[PDB]
Amino acid sequence: KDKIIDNAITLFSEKGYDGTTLDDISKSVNIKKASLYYHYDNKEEIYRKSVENCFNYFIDFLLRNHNYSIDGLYQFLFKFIFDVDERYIKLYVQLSSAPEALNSEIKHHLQEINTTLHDELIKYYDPTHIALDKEDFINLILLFLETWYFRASFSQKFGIIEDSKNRFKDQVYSLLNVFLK
Amino acid sequence: MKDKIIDNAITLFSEKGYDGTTLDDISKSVNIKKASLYYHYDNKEEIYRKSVENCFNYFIDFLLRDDNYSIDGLYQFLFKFIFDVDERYIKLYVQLSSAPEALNSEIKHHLQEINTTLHDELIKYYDPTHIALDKEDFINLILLFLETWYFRASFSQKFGIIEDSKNRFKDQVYSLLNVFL
Repeated sequence: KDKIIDNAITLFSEKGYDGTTLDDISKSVNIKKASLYYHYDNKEEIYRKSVENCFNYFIDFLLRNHNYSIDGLYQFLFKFIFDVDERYIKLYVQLSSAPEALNSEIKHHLQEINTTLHDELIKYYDPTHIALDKEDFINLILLFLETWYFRASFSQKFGIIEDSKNRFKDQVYSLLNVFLK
Repeated sequence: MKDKIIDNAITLFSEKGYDGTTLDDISKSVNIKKASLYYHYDNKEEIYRKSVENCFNYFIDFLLRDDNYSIDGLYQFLFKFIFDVDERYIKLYVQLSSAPEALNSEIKHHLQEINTTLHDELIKYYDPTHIALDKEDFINLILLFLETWYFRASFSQKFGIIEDSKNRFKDQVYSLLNVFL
């Protein structure tokens, strides 16, 4: 079942909600399509559980700090760009065309990650090392994060992701460095 | 009739995405029988292709065509991008990352064209006299604002209130542009 959702996230990320079939999902974990009907009523429910998994993945990733120094902020950005799994970024970006029935549930997940992010980011704010007010600091970092979702999904589809990760990291450090004390 | 088919297709694709839109959805939106549709396009992929070419032309035209390149003109360029760009187009653009593989090459070339056009136009606002930042940092800051807006507008048109997203983002951009310049 963890196997089913694991594989579904991969398929939904590549084919989309509408382009993925129950046959695909069942063929992927090697079970009969009929067997999916015990735990799920339809493809929409499997999609709903994949999105939930996606949000939990980002929240845990954001909260994972094995250092809230400036060195830790640079590391935090480095991990987001290089280590966030491409399939989760693609699934996240495709939420903008999700079935309307899920609108309110996704909206609830979006509020939640917006909150966790804001609370985590403020912990890196240190006026002694950053020449920016708290508000602009947080908004700046959110621009970096959101723009990576955009760049990563295009680069992976139309370009060379390894090249984009290195380039984007250099660009973001360069802008942030403008305010480093 | 082609213009009406494309305009309505753009609305449908932006809301439902490519795989979720059907020719019946399209013919119904434009009040024609499917038969009139095949007279103009051979299949859904060709209609999507034309909708995408229309989209790139819309953004290029927006860039090439107030001819004030002062800092004040840069704030106005950003305000217009945020307030005057059709949300359907932004969403169609962000969704190119899930386009059908047969359009990969065409879309990759369109992206190369727009990135070059954007770069050539943004450089016109770069005046070392009035701008402290190095040219690359300046161009990169503006691209972060534009790309973050595609991301935020695509989600706000679906899950939130777009007027409020436009206002809030513009305020954030003005604030950062202020401390950076």
